[PDB]
Amino acid sequence: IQRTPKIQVYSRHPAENGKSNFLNCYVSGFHPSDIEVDLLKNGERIEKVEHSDLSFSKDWSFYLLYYTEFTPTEKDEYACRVNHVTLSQPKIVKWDRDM
Amino acid sequence: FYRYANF
Amino acid sequence: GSHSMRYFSTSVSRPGRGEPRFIAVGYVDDTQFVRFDSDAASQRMEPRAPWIEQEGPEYWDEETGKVKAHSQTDRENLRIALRYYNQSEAGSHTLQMMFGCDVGSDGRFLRGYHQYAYDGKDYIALKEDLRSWTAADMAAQITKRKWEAAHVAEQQRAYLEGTCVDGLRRYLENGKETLQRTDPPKTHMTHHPISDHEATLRCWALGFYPAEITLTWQRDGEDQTQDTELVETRPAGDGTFQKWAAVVVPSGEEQRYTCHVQHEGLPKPLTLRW
Repeated sequence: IQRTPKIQVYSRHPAENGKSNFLNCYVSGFHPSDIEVDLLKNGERIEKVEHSDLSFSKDWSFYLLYYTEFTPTEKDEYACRVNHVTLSQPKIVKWDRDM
Repeated sequence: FYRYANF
Repeated sequence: GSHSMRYFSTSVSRPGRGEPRFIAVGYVDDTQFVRFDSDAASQRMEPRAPWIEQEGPEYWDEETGKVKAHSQTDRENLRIALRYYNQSEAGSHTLQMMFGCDVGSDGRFLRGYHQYAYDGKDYIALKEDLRSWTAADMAAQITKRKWEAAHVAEQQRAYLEGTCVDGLRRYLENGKETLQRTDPPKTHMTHHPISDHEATLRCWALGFYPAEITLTWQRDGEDQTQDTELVETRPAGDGTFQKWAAVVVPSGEEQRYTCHVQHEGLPKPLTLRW
């Protein structure tokens, strides 16, 4: 079988405009492991995003963390674009400051 | 320490 | 409390695009400490926690040797699985492996693991008695028969009860400040109306370690399983973890709901109420 990623987009710390933070996109529960994950700032792919080493859970499903340092502002909109064989089109999940 | 058989 | 060490490996074949990529990672409890990536330039087991960097050059030599050997073994195993399953040489397939041990608070061996999955499903696993195998299907039964005859379990038994345990105890001591810590969750609640008659309550746990935690919503004291949205526990990126659980409630009735938070860093479970 194939399993679709559970996607979470969030900051390391509760967001405060002007305060340096980390933007995270955590994908888990997926299979196969081939996946493409991008962070977007106002629709544009962010350069130099890092990610964790491929690992997996007890049920064998994979998880990865993608992350980059950033400083939130009122104007800037952030999102995570996840490209996976289980998704007919990439899922773009907007950063919601309370999720 | 990593571990030191085929299917 | 008790502790675990786990190594996780993933081999992925890619017909045409060269040999299978092999990635391995090592953890103690919920803290990663090493990695190996067959596609990387170094071709070395690499440190991923501060407390392992102190290991001498011989450690890194030996670990690299061991993990590279695993890498070749699982490369061979992918080819054999193709045969067993009568699958085309054109397709991409995955072979995952997990092994390691648990110890008690006194460092004593508690349990050992040595298990495989093919294309994301159980293939074969060493049972808890460390003397027998559980095979998932007819293909794995072939392997089981071979490994029984070749007494493959006896070896694994050894490592699991010896080298594995010693390594974990050693790491637990060297990384004491990191590994033998507990960080209690910092909790809060958020609240958002979603219509004239319903609102969301979300119960948050932040900055906790280790990752194990339980968040439960009750209404008038009764668990609310099936209506709670609960997200997977997620890494903050700084070595701690995050989780939330939300419920949609009738406006004005928020006070009936309580969020209960359980974590080993908490002397007493917390109850949050809006």
